[PDB]
Amino acid sequence: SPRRTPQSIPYQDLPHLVNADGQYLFCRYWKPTGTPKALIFVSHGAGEHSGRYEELARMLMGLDLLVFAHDHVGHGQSEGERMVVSDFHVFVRDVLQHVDSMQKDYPGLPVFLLGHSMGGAIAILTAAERPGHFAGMVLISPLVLANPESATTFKVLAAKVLNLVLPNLSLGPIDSSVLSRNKTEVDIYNSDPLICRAGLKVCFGIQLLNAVSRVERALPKLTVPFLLLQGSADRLCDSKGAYLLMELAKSQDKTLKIYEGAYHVLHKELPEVTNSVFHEINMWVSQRTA
Repeated sequence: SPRRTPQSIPYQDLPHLVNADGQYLFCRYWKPTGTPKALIFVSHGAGEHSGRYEELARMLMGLDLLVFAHDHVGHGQSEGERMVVSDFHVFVRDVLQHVDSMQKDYPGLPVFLLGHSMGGAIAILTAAERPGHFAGMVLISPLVLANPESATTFKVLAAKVLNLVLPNLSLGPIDSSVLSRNKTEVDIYNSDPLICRAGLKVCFGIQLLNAVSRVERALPKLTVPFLLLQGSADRLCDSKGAYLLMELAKSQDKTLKIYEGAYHVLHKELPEVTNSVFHEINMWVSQRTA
């Protein structure tokens, strides 16, 4: 039988790639009409998928960048049991595979990363593993600090004990109202059949804790240029992580923009925040491309 997405579409009808574990990843491209000035890989977050980046990708394609993405293993249209991963490094390894294939097709072009949330921790670990390789990185509320509520030192020991006894135990889903003050965007998030809203497995919560620990160790070697966008009222990726990244990263070109009162999903927030987000990414990437 032909391999199919978890929603039953054959992979032969869709852009895709097969990762080092033999799993199909669904791919997405936004190619400008002329010769692109650069490439940019878009890295989505936990439980979501690459289709959520449609409008940001069209803005980047308008600047003559060739934008590319895939659904991470266990997400959207890609294979894998939902929101589980054998080790968080699989995500970084699969971004590097896709980046290496796209650079072979477009030799000499500069390559940028854009990541949101978990996809921001993936973009940081990707750039840390290949110092001097990426021209820049745009981070929207990246996962950098264990959550002050869900991951105190006691709760982290508790998660490690649960992981030994019930790795497959499912924990409760997040309150969707903490994602954005924009009600329409909360409603779109609640009705997208490609989003996993089932709730965190303990073994995946451990992989997210490995991401935070790895990002912390990688910051003193991070030299890539970056733009960091963060909401002051983010209950998922606490704004303290954003200040810590600005302080410990060794990058010579680093910028932080704080959105006062904004929640987690900045690029899907109140129109006043979203418009400044798209404009700030547009100016930052346009100054660093030619």
